[PDB]
Amino acid sequence: GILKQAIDKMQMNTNQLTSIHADLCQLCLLAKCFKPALPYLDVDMMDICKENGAYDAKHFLCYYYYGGMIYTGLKNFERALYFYEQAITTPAMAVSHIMLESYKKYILVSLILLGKVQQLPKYTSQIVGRFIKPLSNAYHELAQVYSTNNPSELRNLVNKHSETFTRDNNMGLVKQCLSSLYKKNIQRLTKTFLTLSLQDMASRVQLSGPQEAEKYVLHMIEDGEIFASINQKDGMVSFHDNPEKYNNPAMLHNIDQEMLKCIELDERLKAMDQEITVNPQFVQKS
Amino acid sequence: LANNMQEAQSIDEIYKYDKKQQQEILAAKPWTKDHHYFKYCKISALALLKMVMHARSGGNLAVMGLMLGKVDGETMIIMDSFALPVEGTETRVNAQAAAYEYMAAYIENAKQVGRLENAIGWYHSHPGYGCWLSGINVSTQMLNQQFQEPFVAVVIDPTRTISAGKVNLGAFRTYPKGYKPTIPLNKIEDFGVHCKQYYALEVSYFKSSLDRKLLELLWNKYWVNTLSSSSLLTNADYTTGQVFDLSEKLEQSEAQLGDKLAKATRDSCKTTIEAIHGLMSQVIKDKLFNQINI
Amino acid sequence: NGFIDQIDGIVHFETREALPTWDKQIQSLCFQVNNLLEKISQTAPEWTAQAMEAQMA
Amino acid sequence: GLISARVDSHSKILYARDVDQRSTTFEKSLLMGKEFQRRAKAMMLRAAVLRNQIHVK
Amino acid sequence: NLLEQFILLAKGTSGSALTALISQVLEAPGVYVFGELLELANVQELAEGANAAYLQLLNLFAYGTYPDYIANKESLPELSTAQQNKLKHLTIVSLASRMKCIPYSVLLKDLEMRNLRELEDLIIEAVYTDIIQGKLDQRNQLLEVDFCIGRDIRKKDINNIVKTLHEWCDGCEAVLLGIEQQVLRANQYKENHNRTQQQVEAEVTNIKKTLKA
Amino acid sequence: GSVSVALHPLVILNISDHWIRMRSQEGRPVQVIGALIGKQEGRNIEVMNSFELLSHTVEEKIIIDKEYYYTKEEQFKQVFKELEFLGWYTTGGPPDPSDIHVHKQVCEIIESPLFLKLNPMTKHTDLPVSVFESVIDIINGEATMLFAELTYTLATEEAERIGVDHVARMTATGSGENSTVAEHLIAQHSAIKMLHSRVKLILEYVKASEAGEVPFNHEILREAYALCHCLPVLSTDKFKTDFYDQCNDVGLMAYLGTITKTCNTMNQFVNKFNVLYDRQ
Amino acid sequence: DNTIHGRIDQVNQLLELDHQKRGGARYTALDKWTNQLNSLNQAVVSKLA
Repeated sequence: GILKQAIDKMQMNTNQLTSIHADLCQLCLLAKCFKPALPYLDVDMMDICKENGAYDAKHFLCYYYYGGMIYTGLKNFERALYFYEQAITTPAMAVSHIMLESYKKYILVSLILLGKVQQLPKYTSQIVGRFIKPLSNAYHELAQVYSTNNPSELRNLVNKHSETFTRDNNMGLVKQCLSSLYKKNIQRLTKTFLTLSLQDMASRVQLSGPQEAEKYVLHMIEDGEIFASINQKDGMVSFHDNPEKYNNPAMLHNIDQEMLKCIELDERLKAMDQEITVNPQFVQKS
Repeated sequence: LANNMQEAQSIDEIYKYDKKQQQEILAAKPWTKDHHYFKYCKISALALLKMVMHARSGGNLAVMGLMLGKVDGETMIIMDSFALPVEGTETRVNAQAAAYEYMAAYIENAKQVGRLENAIGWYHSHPGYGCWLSGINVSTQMLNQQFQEPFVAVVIDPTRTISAGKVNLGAFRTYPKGYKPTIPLNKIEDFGVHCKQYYALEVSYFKSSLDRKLLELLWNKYWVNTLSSSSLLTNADYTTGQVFDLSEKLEQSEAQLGDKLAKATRDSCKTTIEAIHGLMSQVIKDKLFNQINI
Repeated sequence: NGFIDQIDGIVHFETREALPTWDKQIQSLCFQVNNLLEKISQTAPEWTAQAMEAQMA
Repeated sequence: GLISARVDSHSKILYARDVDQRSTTFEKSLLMGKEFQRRAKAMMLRAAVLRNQIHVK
Repeated sequence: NLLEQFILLAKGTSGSALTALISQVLEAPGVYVFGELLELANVQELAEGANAAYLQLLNLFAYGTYPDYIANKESLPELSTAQQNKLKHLTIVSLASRMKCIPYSVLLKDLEMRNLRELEDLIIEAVYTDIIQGKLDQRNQLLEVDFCIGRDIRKKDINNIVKTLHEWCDGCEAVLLGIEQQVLRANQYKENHNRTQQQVEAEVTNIKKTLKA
Repeated sequence: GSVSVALHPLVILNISDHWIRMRSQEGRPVQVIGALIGKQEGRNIEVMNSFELLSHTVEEKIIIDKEYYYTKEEQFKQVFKELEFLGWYTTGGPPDPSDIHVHKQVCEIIESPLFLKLNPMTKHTDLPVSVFESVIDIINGEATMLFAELTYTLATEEAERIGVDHVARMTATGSGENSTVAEHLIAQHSAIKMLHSRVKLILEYVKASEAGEVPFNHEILREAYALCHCLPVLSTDKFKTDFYDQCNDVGLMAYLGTITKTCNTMNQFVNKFNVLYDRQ
Repeated sequence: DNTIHGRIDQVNQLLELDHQKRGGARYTALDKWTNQLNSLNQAVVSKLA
């Protein structure tokens, strides 16, 4: 709480990244406290205080890395992926272990959230594609095995390279990917079938059991990732994929919220652009 | 009519004539540098009304006349239109002898009263013959443009306008000699064989503050057509076409980027503003009518 | 004008589209208001003249 | 994606699938808006870090 | 209309002839609103005596509906087919006055008829006489009414309608006020933006600075 | 009454353009004077056009130029054949002795001149254009002259109707300093105001009828009942679904259309940042 | 051969005609705009920096 109190009264504007953010994120990560630091991560952080040159680049890389771990502890994979992407794209022509770890966790989170590794923006530093990638090789082949869509082979590959994952403290993320492969396969099944037997689903997803397949489908229905119903008279599962019809005030409210966010973004961009034009750096004769 | 301004408004400076600025812009001659210079023609309400009335009053014959105004920047302003005592057949008009005496005398008399504008163009009516430049209009417009440079050819169709309920006014300017530079072919068809010789212009209309104030009380029974306006239903095809052209403009701007984005943004803003205005009118109607006795 | 659904044995002649009916009913309401005002003016010209004069000021 | 159909393995029937144009359009427009907002919020931080000239020395 | 001749020819009559004329009026096709007739002094004084049943029947025709008629079937004198048809048509008009979408079950209950064909025929023949305009629908079993005539009103209910009209006026006023507020705010926004533009004006002052250096 | 006069919606536009142009030229508002033309059919007078006139000032008196009028009369006959001088117009408020002096002077040209008065600086919703007729009364002694008020009509040609509708529906004449939202909402405000005035008159009439101070009409009251039993127009569920669908569609059209404007502002900002901040 | 606009329901032995596909082409147009905007967004986020 001391650093949380210090941040509001020492830094100027709520959109300003400071070095003490990294320290507070480290304290929250090491103390297994994730709730107090939430309001300090939900707000997008723009502009960095100079700190009279005392703000080293490392303090930046830590803030978007340790905080990323926080978003992997609260099951918020989108913001974790965004934080890891921001950490990776830092322009720096020197190898750092923080960048390597951020790249590995970015690969893992992209494999968990989506069925493939999200393509990094092309404006990132070229050192990532020259030194970072060759050193982080087990994660790339793990991604390849995940993309080939063979749940049986993923377990064997995890067993083969267990020592690398345990050395890098990743026992708890790759297993989530292995578990989510089954959900991805089930969703792809819903992309084709309309009414499927539980035994047939167990055989296709290699879940080895109709009861286990029923339990997985029930869990996914509870989570909301899938739209399905279970008829136990014949042990069948049906898919009713008609969730929204876009005829209710709720979607109007959603569009209103998107409009408000876009308008605020545009106003902030215009204010920054008008602030930029004061400097006489260029535009002399052109 | 209250809670606003009643003095000289922001739509009255268009009616003001500055002699010094016109003399400077006539001496500058910026048209000769870039030949695709003029692209907009702003016509007063009075000029358009007089043109339409004179074209329709001629019946099946063709009529012709002049139009006064000025030029500013990239736009040509046409303020007044006065007819001519021409005797034309169903196809061709001549304006042999009495037309030129009428031109000179009318310009002098108008200058006597206070009309400070000079002649800015000529117009001629096609009685049901579309809106395009014929092989004789092209020649005469080239003749006028060679020496009296600020000029524009306005073509009006009275019969088609009265039959379809929409005015058909086209502003055109001719390229000089030797200036070469499921989609419909009407782009080439609706022009004559000289389609590559002349180019059209964007026609817009304007009116003064007193004009709008007096036209507001023109008639008190269009309120029914405003309450039961049924917007977003009579111009859905217009909005779909605008969206298509906007997508094409966005593609062109994206290709260029890899200043064109400004006009694409303007078109998108215009279409969105029209849609939002329609929705606002519908919401107002719903609040007015269906929210009573619930 | 209309179509036939054979299994249900139903001939559909025509159906409205809601919003155009809304506009038509609004127009009919406005016409009724205008007709009632005209009849009111016709039956008591002096009273309606006085009422309009009072309302204008 | 070669054939748009759904298999019903209860009576073994291949049903045809009709895509709802309005719903798909709305969903993809919302997805595009979300992606654009994320890209903007990333680019603003990129510009801010470029102004400070942050790099590992 | 037609009631003018009836009231003119019944102005100077009284007694059993008055009851006969009342029955003829109730049997006369094309007459559906008996408003001016009830204002006659003879009909008003007909209340006292042994012929009050005719006045009650006239009041029921003017204001009441078919269920009210069947409530006192024995009290009122017997009626022919034309009177019952007119009463049913007036009941349909009264039902359509409240709601513009009348279910078939409600019409069957109030009009006391069994077959759906009979109800459809009655509605069609009521549409023919132009008292109401609308379309039937068998898919959803409902009748949609676009326009209906204004039935007779009592003297003491006028304030009622007045109230409703007042409400409408109020609503209009509210809407107008809101519109004004909106436009004012819009204008303010515009002016605020123009202020920002004038701030860009200050920029050329910095240009003067580069004149010094 | 008197002579039925038919006014076209082209004279008024001529007067308004005249007034606007001379006010802009002189900086300050002035008084404009011209001459009307039209046709005389039996007991009917029709005014269909007008041309400007030249007037001089001698101290306080205003004198209409005659030679210029004669030249204009000879000139205008070439284009318009069945057109004759009918009256003369001016812009002003209440009648003035200067107007009566000008009318008496103009009377030397035509037997029965009209007098069209336009109000460019009106301060009410009353009709700003008024047609006055000056018939020489037989009052002896001093010439007590009061121009009789005329209830003019709005006789209009078909092409005139088309042009008038086109200019009335015009909206691009502004869209400058004044927001287009204001122009869009003004029409709705005026329409709602007129509907509210009509329904207020109906409410006043029914209140008077229920008060008992006016004769009781059994037909108008039932017509009012029929009108008042239908305010909730088409409150079905299908209409609500259609309305929500339209609102959602317009919301999507606004989202796609704000995104592009934000992207354009993005492009401008990045272009400015890549020159004034980029190190070459 | 595109001479009959309809489909065949084999289970119920039915033929369903094509009294559908109303003027929803507007949506299609919007779709185009969508993808265009997406590309342009990238062109602003990776224009130069």
